[PDB]
Amino acid sequence: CVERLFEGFAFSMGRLRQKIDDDLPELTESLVSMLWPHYL
Amino acid sequence: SVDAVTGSGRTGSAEYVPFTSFRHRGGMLRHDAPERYYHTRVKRGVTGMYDTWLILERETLSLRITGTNGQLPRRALQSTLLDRCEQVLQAPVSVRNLCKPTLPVYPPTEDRFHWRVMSHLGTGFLNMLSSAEVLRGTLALYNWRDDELNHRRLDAILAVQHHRIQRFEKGFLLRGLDVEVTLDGNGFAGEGDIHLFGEMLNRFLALYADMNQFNQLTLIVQPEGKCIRWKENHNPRLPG
Amino acid sequence: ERLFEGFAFSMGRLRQKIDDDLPELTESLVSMLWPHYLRTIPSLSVVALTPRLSVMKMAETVPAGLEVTSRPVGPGNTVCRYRTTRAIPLNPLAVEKVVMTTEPDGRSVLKIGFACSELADWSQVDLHRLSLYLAAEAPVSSTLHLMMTKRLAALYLRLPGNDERIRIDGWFSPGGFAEEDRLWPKGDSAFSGYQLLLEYFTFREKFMFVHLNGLENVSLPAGISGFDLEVVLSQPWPADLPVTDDALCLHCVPVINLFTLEADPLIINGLESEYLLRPKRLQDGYTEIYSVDAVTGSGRTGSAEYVPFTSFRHRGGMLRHDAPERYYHTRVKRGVTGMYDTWLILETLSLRITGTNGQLPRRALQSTLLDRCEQVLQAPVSVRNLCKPTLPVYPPTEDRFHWRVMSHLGTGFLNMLSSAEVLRGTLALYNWRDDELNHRRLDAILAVQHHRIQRFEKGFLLRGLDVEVTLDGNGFAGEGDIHLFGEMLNRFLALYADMNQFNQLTLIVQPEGKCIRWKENHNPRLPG
Amino acid sequence: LDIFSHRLITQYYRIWRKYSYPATFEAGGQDKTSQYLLGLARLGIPGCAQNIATPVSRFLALLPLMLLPGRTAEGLTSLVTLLAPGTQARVWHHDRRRIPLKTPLTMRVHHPVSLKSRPVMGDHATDVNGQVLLQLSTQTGSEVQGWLPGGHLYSDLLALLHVYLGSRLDVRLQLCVERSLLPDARLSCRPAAGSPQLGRTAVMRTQAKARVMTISLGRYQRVQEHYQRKETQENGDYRW
Repeated sequence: CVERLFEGFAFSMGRLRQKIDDDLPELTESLVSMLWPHYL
Repeated sequence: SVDAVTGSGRTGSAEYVPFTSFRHRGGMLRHDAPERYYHTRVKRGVTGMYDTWLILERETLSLRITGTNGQLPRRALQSTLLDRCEQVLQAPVSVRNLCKPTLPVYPPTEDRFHWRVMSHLGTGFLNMLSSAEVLRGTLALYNWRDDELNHRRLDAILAVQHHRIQRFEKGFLLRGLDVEVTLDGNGFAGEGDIHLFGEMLNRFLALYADMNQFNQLTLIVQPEGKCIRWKENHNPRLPG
Repeated sequence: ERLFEGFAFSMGRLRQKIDDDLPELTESLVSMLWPHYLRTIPSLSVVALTPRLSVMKMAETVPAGLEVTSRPVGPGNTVCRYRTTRAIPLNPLAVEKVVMTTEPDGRSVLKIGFACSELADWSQVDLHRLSLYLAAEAPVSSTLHLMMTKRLAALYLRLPGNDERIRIDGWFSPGGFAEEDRLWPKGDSAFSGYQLLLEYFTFREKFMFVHLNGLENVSLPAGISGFDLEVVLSQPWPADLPVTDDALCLHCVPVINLFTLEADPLIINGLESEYLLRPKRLQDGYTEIYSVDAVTGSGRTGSAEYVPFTSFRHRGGMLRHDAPERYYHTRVKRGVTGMYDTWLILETLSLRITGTNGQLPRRALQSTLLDRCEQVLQAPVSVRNLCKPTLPVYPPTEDRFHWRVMSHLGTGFLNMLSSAEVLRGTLALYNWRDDELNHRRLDAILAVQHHRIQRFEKGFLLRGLDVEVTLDGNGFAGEGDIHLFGEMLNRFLALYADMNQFNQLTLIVQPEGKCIRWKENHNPRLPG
Repeated sequence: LDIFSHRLITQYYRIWRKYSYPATFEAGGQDKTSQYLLGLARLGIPGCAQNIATPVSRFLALLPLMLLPGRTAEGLTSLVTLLAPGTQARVWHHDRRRIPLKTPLTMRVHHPVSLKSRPVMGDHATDVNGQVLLQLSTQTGSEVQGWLPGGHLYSDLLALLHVYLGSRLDVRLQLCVERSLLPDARLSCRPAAGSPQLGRTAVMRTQAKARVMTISLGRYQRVQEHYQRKETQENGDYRW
């Protein structure tokens, strides 16, 4: 039972981790734009 | 772009300000200053257009928005003629297109260029005149047309050097900077291009250089040894 | 219970990545500003390699990189592999004795006895700059350093026949600031104004090497065995001090635990992003990749030579046009065992990779002695460890360290460096090993003030900035540490010298109110 | 297992917030991302804020300027405009100041002065490379009072110059406004921040005789060049 719960959990953890690496470019470009307004 | 955002509710006019221009009460923390703001975010939509998202019950907002045109045909833009100029003035005025229109220019992208992000961030720690390598690299970041000709122009920069200048004016001793750049004249369409390039560079230096410093530009044409010198100062000075 | 452990374990990891807040971007930028802030510092020490003196006719140069392995250390009985960072011109002489005494004139004198080989050929012996290491506790050697180096009044060479009063033209100078060693593979950056600071706070021992210059002008009679030189200094050497024959050593050099890993053939079956690099015998659990030196393979176009991406990025030029020349790049990250994994970003490639030793028991290493030096030299040099070996020092990776580091670099940074709080805060960025001594010294900064300097030269008004720092001498090993610190701090401060203003360092020793200063730091450079 | 779902949801929202800058502004340099920007502005070392004594977050509005190696007039104009939009400003270079001499110019036999030093008479020398002039002009009494000594705009401008120019250059400040916006000089048994100063603002009442009046505001200078040299006891003396 716990093995099944683990796999479900690991899937969710995968998605959360993937999101961290997915929205990173957004903040990255935002920062650059803040410094150099013509950038985007 | 969004030029203005003003709404209306039970509190009267809702005076929102743009986020990036840091808000007075928000950043300055003083009285008689607003705490309402907005920011704009853009995403690429299915048609390649930018979808504008506004980052702010039943409050009503009046949005003043300037627009442009989207994905118009490549050929059409190069064959577009102009219509009559609105006759606001008493005299009739006809129009003439003096050149084929320049199509919209987008910032360079290959794989989003983490290298571009890094190039800009790195640039922030460098003096543009520290070397030819830096000068070429940094200037290249503005060549959004991907024009091989513009590349050859920049690639003609062989060396950058500078010296301190000791000069007099109106009986006073002033400091300045001698900026000397060696160019490969084969990268330009003769003096016409070399001069205009230099004129731009001279102007740029004026906007880059520090205060209480005059700047002159010397361009050397390596194939001949001759040079073009810019010795002028348009800044208000010596008020007393 | 197991479900609980699993859940909590993984949730922790996720939370940590979030809290770290953007190393992903920051580190990549920092590495191109600070060429050495994305690396660990390998363990190191100072080892004496002493040749048989009895029979040695000519001097020999010990090649840089000569390896001295250690005895078995820790479980698995692995060893360390240390190699010299300098070439050493071994001469046929040795230190016989060290005697501290005093003249009737009130001048303190240090008498140092030496002996020469039975067959020493003085036309071959390199008596130009004799490199002597001060092998004694800091509370005493720090004093000794200045007493010999800066306070020297006279030098005499005592020859057989009671010819003790032979005045010698020469002087002592520090070698810790030499460009030739650098202690790291960094001959391109040469940012001495910064590197010296890490060295001061970490492996300080490198600064306890003092050269005696001018022996090339000293003619001596042929002979065998003992002779003496006398160092006469302009002080009452502090009464409370130990002296010993082992205090001074000639034939020694700093060595670092770095060695070559096997250049295994790296092959790929597609452009699957980045590739994992790993050496053979990784199973020992100690070996670790330090850095990749070169990448060249063999493809359908012949030698598959690659160019370190950084050679383009360091310049910051038209990367758009430089990158097509088969660049390569590497990244590192700790694995689940805490050891670093190395990734390659780009057919067989030959990867030349330097490694080191990672995780290990600290007491086991500290108590480990060195084994025999590879027998390359004609003389069977003996191996003597002159200082308990260090353990690996890792950079801080916490809070906003990396951003503090970037802020530090700007030329304009100098403008905020006007108070003790800021000065301590910035110096702290180099204290990668937080021991008691460094904290006591760092906290000795009591006050920082700025004063303006105005002078006219050739009718022009020249501006400069006087940076005065008040120190608590109790945080220092007397004058020794104060002056070494000061000299280093000056060299550092000079980094912020500018075309439009010069800097000057002044230090105050608060326990006495003693003021000492350095000359102006001039550098006609653009205001980076 | 409710906690499993709860915790995962919580982390999701934290992750979302992580990359939304506006959300984390929190009316000051409190978030890591705000501090990151200040780091790039060369204000990332703790303890430096205490040497400014202002809402440091204000400088974020000037961030693009602080990425440049020099400090142009464009910057000073921005500072004034930001604090009190409407106020105009102009900058002159090579503002002249008189410098006292350490020694007078005299004639000697053993150690005479060479003309290579470009000597001047012994009382004062000129300096046209140490100062710039920043002239302000307003269109309302409110702004004027703010700019006058003791006012909040006067204080804020100096607070910003402290960092933006630092020790590079000194700035002379003056204000050009109609006489009708100035107070009538009056005595008081007790001084005050808003009290008129003898040599700057103390304009006498006119007997019902508006023209533009130029008044002084003050001068920006960080290092006072006072005397605490304590000659020397010892020095760096390595022969190398």
